[PDB]
Amino acid sequence: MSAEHVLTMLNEHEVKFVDLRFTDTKGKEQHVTIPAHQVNAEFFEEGKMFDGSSIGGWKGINESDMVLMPDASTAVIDPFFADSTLIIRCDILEPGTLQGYDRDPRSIAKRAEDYLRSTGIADTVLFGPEPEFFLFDDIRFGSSISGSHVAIDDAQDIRSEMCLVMEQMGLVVEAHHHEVATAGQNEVATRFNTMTKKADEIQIYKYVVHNVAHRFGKTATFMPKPMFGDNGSGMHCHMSLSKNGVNLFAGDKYAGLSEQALYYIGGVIKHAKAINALANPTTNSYKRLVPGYEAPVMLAYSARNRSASIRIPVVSSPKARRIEVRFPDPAANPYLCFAALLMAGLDGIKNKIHPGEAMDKNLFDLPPEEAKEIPQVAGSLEEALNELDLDREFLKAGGVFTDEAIDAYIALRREEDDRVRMTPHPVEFELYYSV
Amino acid sequence: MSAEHVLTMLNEHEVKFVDLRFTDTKGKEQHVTIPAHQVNAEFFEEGKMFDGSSIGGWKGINESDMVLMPDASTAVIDPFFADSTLIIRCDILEPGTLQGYDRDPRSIAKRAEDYLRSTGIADTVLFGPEPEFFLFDDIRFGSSISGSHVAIDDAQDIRSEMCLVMEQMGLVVEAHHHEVATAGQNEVATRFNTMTKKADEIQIYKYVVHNVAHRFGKTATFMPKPMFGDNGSGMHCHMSLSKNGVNLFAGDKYAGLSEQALYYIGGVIKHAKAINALANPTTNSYKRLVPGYEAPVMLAYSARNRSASIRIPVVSSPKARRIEVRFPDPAANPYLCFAALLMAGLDGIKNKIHPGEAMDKNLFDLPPEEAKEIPQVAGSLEEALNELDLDREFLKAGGVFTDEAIDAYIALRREEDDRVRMTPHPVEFELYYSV
Amino acid sequence: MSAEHVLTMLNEHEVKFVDLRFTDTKGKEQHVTIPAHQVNAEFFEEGKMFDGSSIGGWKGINESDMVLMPDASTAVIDPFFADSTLIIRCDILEPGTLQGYDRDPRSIAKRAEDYLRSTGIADTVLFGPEPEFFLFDDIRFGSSISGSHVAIDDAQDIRSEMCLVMEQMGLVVEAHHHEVATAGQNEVATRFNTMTKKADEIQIYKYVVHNVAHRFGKTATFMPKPMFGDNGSGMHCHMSLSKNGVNLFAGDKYAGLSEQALYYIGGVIKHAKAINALANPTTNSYKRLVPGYEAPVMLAYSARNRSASIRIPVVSSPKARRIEVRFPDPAANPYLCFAALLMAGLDGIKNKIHPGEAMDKNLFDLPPEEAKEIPQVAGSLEEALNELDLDREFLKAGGVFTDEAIDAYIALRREEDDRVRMTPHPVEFELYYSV
Repeated sequence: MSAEHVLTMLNEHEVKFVDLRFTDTKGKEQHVTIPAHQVNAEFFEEGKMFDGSSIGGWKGINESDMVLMPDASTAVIDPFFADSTLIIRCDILEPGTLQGYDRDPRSIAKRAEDYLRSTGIADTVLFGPEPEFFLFDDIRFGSSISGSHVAIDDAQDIRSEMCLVMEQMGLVVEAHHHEVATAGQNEVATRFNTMTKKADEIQIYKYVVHNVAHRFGKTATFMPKPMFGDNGSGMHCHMSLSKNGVNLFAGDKYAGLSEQALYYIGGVIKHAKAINALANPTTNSYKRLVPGYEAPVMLAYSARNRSASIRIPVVSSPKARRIEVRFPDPAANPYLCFAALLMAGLDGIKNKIHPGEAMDKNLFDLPPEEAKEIPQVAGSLEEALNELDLDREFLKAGGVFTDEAIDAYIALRREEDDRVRMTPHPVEFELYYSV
Repeated sequence: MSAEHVLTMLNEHEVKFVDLRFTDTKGKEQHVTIPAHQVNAEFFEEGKMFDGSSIGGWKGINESDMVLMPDASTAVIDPFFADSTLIIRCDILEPGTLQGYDRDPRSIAKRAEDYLRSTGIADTVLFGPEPEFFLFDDIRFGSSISGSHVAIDDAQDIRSEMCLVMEQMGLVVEAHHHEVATAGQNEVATRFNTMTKKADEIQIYKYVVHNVAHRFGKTATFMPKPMFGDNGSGMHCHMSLSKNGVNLFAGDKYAGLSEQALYYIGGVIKHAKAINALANPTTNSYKRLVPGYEAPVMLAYSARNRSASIRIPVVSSPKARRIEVRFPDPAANPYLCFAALLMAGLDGIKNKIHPGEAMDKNLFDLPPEEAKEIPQVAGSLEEALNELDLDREFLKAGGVFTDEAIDAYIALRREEDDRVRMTPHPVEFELYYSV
Repeated sequence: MSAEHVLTMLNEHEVKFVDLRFTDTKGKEQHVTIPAHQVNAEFFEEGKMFDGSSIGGWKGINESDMVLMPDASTAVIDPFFADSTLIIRCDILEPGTLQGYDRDPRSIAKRAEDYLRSTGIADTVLFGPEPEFFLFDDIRFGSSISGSHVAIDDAQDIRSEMCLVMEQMGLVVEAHHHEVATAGQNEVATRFNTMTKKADEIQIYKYVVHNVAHRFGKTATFMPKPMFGDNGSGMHCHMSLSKNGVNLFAGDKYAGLSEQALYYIGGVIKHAKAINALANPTTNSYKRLVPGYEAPVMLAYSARNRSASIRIPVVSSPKARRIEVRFPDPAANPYLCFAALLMAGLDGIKNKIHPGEAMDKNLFDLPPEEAKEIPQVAGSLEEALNELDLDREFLKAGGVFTDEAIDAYIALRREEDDRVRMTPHPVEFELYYSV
């Protein structure tokens, strides 16, 4: 899809504004809106000059502006704006070299896919995530010097019209279930795409969910554990690799899974804590990866066991043979999370890393003199960030991740880890106020 | 002081009730009240049969009762009860052997002192703690399934009458300062005693503080960090060793400190994380031992530096030469905390452990490529409990701590660590709800 | 009715979503919604992969997914959804064998009918239930640690539009009476169908009632005893058996009733407590089956007496000769309740079980030295579940009910029986608080 069709779309829909959207390293979606008449043919080869100081982690105060280069293939009409707006996802480029910024999540995802095609291991990667969210009637939260509080006050109509708006915005939806047990927990499923396209679709997904909830007077959250005791919000990721239109994950070994796939799982298992730094980036994220019950915490693979973090779904077709990793959560930055998973898998394939043996077991149900034995995902955000700091190498292969970018990411996550670490918690008053 | 004087006190003061008090492994103070006429001469050689199942960590459901044996030297009139009551601190004894219970904090403290006298290193130990508390006007806290909250609403009269009641109850008070900067933070200082006597005095201290506050319509808390940004509540512990009436900590080395004292500091530094499991037993306790600013976090000794955890106070007298360790907090169980510090020091003396060199530096003010280098106290309650689980040996010397007692303590602290770990925190809503 | 007509209906009505509905062992109605464009011709021969772990009683955590196979003959447009939806009832199938799941109520009902046709006793069974509900203006209920409460605040328009919506959804309605005496108690009658069709109609009935009430700002309940003193909600079930288009219940004996029918009644009477475990599955259900007054509690048959649980309605036609059992309540799972009644009747026919003599008496009005003598329905849910545990055999004939399925059902009902048993009741405070 080219720029000419975008200008045609501008004239056709009577678009008044164009909303250029990009993503911070935090995963938050930033935007700049320009009038539709400022979009010309030339606009698609110079982009828009932006002040790259405001965003955290990015260019500092002395190193100056960046370039917003739109991707014309990502153009879509915004359903929620009163004045007809066209959304275009943009890359952040260095104004001189006019190349992808080192600290740009979208550029990093594109680099990861390019490295995939470069290494010759496969031609494309298919990512299918399953982001789950919570719908609440109301919420009030706050934290002053003299205490803290949160209060959460808990339909088909909301989800069905979410699905309709998501299909307006180019997503292909394929199920809309409520979770049977958990109050407010909903999940819309969607069709698999390539990494960067699917990450863009995850940004559109979250946008639609948030805005459609506000229309119905609700509040949606993609926060991995918003409520005690009730099951957390996850984002299970199905990976496949394809070369010239055939799966590399289809073979003859355990559950019809290929040798290349087994090394992919090995690579994911080995670096899973460095991955956890990117896939599980919040401190809330480790209240659902808790040691013990109902946790996708055990770093092993099994088609039967559902206490293993890595599942091998059973499909009556060699053309759909994938691995599902279940530890990532919807608070992840889709670009960085997906790039991390792909690079871990490629490092596993490159180094012939063998995952071991399938745990057709009942984990959790194992006595805790063997619960200790199995590799586990990171126990806290500090542990994950430390493991990332020590295990940078697999992310730097092919220059996808810069040392500088990893450093900036770690620092930006630590400034939030520390704020959580040093605020007093209400449960600590219940337990220790009298003591 | 004998039983006969206690019966004399019963007749003299017209005591109606006798309150037998003991301490859980949590540090909470349990009591059984008997009528004054049930106290006979025979009562001081059989004690009182107690059901030892209710308390957590102690004897289970199949192993049955314990014995409350009063210590007649700990008798004191309760100032707060309308019906004249005599408080007596009791030990928990096994009904058969009539020996100190293995999971009894007071018995463990007595065993630690007995082992001290057995090893011949010194004759007695002098402990001077400095417990600090917070006075608030009001507080409301709570944690349901649908959220959590805390709200804290912030005088000379209260402290001065606290000091008067503490001197009624046999404490020798020696200062009553308000903390200049921190709202509500107060501190009453007291004279040094031996380990077990001082631990009993710390229990009386906390009792008096709590009850006198309630009289004035206030709420006192010994919780290490009840409020954000404002400095935490600590309990700095001054240790001295004496043999036949002379300090073993008085010598000719750094700041007039003896060789035996240097090995004591070495032993405290080496095992400081295993100690932290007992001296810093709450998860709140590590919000004041935070990496960085104003933390007694650096495991080194210095007479000048006040970022070192271990201080060497300067006194114009060889008869008062002590080491002050500043990481313990007032939520500690005084018996277990003091026993741990003494045993670490004795293991340091026994194994000739050299602490190294005095850090006449400015810590925190050090660049964080050397902040990393220095030994640190435990970063979280999990780390401290794991280090305790691995470093049991120094506590088991002379059979002071049983493996069974250490196991029960660790399990009982973990069941609270886990409850804190899996509840959602209000600050995590502020940071990640939208994300 | 085939799949082709369903795809035609999708195009005709401009259906946007398809709602696949199934029933737990609890009787609760679960659903998965897919977009209308995901329904293809192939979708009706593979179904939809579902995670069968969430539902209680069904496949555990290690045994993995199930298949939703739609029944194209059960397709109907949902009247309450804003986005035009097509409801299809689905069976749960094992993904391998592609056969009916053992713990699936709908599959069990189909198996019961298949066993009926297999044994050659009859060709089809006609079930006519009479589910009654309560309409309230408002209700508030709750149960915390510090008490419990319920408060119920009590038209032709509601029922008449209920009847209209039920006829939209393929039910044939045939009366809409309010109960003369009981506040809020309403009843819509419907035409007889076969077992599985009628159970599907009972699910549609309950759905329509609940949703139409919410439209009018009311609350409907199918709970057997929502209010003290006032008569409970029942679901009287009329059974008939047909072979090649003639009743087997039409004959020459008592009230024109056939020999086969008499053994059917005998079989129902013998196993009525095992049946009560399925037809009366709640603890509330035995507050309307109370020993004494106005209870369909007496296990005997009579055309005249209305204190007998089994009635023989008088009809001026041999083509309508049925037996009405009056103990079942609308909280029952229609599939399991109906399967249980049919299997008890078939075991009665197979074993020539004679019911005895008609009780043309006045029961309740009998002195309680003969009230004791007559067989009674179960007195509590525990008794019913114990009798079911002992009397499994009649349900296992022809493999309709698995031992595993019965075990799972019993366990799932017991976890609710126990929660009711151990919560303190307000009336027990009225009677025994002072005592």
